[PDB]
Amino acid sequence: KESRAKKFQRQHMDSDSSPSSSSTYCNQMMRRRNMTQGRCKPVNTFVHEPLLLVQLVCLQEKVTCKNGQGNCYKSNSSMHITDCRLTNGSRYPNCAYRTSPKERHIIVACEGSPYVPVHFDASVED
Repeated sequence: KESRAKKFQRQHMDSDSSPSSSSTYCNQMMRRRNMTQGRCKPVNTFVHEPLLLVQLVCLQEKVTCKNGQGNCYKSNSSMHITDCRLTNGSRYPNCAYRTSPKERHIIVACEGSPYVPVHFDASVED
């Protein structure tokens, strides 16, 4: 019953942080956003840009999704993001993550009315 739009916000939007590399940000955020409940989600990307800018990506360059579907969109601009990757030693319920801040274009799937992001598909260096 949680909307995909809301799920996408929960899993992928963190507008106001600027994590440091190999800091504790992913450990915190992966737990806070409920992605270590019952398992440690292996990899996840947070976007540090106003929700609006991510939402407007739905009107930008239309591209193919990783699954061949055609409702994917690539940001006109690079965006601050952070990649959270589970460490090798990690065993649920201890879920420890590497935090990797970077700047990349993002690609999202959009659906619905309003036409908004429902899936974070990829990021690319371009």
